[PDB]
Amino acid sequence: LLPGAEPTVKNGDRVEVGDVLAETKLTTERGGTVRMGEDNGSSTHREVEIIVVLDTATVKAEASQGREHYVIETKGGQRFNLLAAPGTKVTTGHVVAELIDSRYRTQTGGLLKYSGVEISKKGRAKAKQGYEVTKGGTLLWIPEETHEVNKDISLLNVEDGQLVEAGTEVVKDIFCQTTGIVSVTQNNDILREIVIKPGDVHVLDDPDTAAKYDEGRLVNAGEEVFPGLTAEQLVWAEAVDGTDGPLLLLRPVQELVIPDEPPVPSQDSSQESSSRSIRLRAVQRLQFQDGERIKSVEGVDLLRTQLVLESEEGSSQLSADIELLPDSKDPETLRLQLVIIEPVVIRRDVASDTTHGSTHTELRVKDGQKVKPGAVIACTQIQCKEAGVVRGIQEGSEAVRRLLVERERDCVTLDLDVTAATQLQPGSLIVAGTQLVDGIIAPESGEVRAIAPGQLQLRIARPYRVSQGAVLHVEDKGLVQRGDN
Amino acid sequence: YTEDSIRLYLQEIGRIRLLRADEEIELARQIADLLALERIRDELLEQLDRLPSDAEWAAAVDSPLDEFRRRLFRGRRAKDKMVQSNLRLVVSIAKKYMNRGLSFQDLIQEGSLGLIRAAEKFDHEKGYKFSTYATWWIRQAITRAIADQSRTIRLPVHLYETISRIKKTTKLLSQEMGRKPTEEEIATRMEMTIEKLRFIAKSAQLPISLETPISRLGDFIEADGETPEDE
Amino acid sequence: ELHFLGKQYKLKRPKYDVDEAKRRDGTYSVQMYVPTRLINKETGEIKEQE
DNA sequence: TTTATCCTGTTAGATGGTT
DNA sequence: ACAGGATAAA
Repeated sequence: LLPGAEPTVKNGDRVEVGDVLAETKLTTERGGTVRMGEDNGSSTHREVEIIVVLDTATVKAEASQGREHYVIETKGGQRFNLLAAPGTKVTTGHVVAELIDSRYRTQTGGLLKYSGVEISKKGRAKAKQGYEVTKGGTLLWIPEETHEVNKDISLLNVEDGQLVEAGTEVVKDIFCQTTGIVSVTQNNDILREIVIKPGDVHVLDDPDTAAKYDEGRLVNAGEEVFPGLTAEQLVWAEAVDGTDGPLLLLRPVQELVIPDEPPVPSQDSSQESSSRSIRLRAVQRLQFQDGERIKSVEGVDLLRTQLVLESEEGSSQLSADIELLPDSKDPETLRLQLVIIEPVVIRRDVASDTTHGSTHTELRVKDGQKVKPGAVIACTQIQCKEAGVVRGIQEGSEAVRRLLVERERDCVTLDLDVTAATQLQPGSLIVAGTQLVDGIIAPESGEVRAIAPGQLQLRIARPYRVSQGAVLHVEDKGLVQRGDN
Repeated sequence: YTEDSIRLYLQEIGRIRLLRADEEIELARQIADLLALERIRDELLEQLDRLPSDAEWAAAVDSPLDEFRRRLFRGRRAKDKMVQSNLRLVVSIAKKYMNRGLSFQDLIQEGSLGLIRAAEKFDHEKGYKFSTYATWWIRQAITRAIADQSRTIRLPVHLYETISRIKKTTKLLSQEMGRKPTEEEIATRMEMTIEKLRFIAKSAQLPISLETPISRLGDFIEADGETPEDE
Repeated sequence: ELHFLGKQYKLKRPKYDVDEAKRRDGTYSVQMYVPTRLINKETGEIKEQE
């Protein structure tokens, strides 16, 4: 009997050929929806899968530069790029898709300011993954171009505070990309950091105005920066020391408004039988903290909108495969889907001396059915090759590993006189060649089954002598096959 | 307590932290100061026909003996650190020829000489990373060492270059004509006589060891001498 | 990236012959040619060849 | 005359092994 | 690896 197999009969049950002796029951651990594998040349499904589903979008696989990238078009017209490939298993929290956005992509580096925008404060390690926004607001972006080098002084071409145009070789083999004022950092005759910041420059005549702008300040559109000078649009006004002394710089501040909740339509799970629902939550993450002074020659992405796998509490350890479902109404239109597939493996039927009986596995469910946890999925029944009597199955605390079937050809009948053979009892052990009655000698050894008038039933048996001190590999009333020690 | 020697050298190397560019510039300035001081001393050696004493050398720089000696020390230590922290670069370059005639440890020690020369000729004013200039010298030292220490019957560098050009020409002709070129074709393309080509081919061979199984080769070679019969 | 489409390796017919190789003291062999494709990860130019 | 042999230098960046 | 230059040995 296979591990976990449970006999269906008791000792002494007279069974026929093909009848069930033992069974193995496979049950679903957690329940869900049944998924039957297609008949790939087999009429017996060797595996059945356990499954929630989400569909209310559109997906198209487009090839760019030889790479197959999946574009998720929402019903609102928004577009997402699928960062996770088909066949990949991802746990809760992992990013699945990225919003295809360019509005929040800067041209160069700079400084970042928050206005009412709020973020979640959970975890520093997620800094590389950004900061989840808890409330929308306004991002103020102050442009600048920073060339970070560790080169010697005598390679410098431009003066500290020189007003330059883009393209000038500020440092040998280094070319500015922004038209602005150059501010130079050096340490012990070593060029360390060069800064080019756009914005209008103007003369600082009154020390009091400079003292107001000592730390730099924001100035709105139309508000007079200083008498005779009104900012046409929101600008950052700061006092800088150029070649001739004080100057006022009006760097153009950009404004990026972020809504409180990402207005990208979520797609809802459609199956209630899953007590642990799985969904895609859209989140907004800012990759830099408030006031984070960023130094980058090329543009950076500030805000990322990411689809994230979310599941109910207690299902955090579940990992979901990612699949494409062809729509029933339109097979061409595919829809992204996440499944927490649980496998159940069905062994092929073997009737050839493995269990020495035919093992036949029957499913207890149908494709697409809804099953509760613990429900029986498959029953494997072992069918006996030869009729007889079932014995050797002991009771209590131990798994039935082997059973015995005594058949019709394991019993022989002999013609012996009852009258004087009264010395024998049903179940006696008869050594062959022993004089059972006067003039009557045992032809074959065996166990005494029955004593009929003029007849005797012997179940075939054979002894083995064992002397004192031997080592016993077996137990009383055990079960042994051919060749066992 | 490992028995491997290369692993021990790699451990000894890993006990040294890589330099930064500013550190490279500082060390390059101190190295240049040391080089100039050495040049001066060499001038004193030509004038004195003897090694100048530290007092005479300090006098040649109009420097107090203590200041001069400390400057000399700083320069020595600067060059030492510049070489020491780049030995990892030496190993990284030397690992790319570990099957050419020199053992890996020989490649490392020969590239160390190139690194020392590179650290002696690095110019901070050029405005380049030391890992770019040093690579040329390390590669040159290793290539020269292979050319001069890989064979028992050493061949000159021009012969290695000739063999390389012969291989390249042969491959080019095979690609152009779609077949293996003949000796005369190669000789004409190389503009050299066929006898010279055969001589190059014969001199390029590696010497076979006397203990090659045949039983060893050395037991099948007769000896030079006059046969007892011929005397 | 170099891809070796090794399922399509063709074989060139043997030069000389079995008897010619035997009498010439040469080798009886063929030449193996596999199709390959060099793919540039960005430009995307693929120079297919054998 | 004409090579055969030796010497010095090279500026993107690179920085601990295979069998 | 490759280019330039100095020289002596064939």
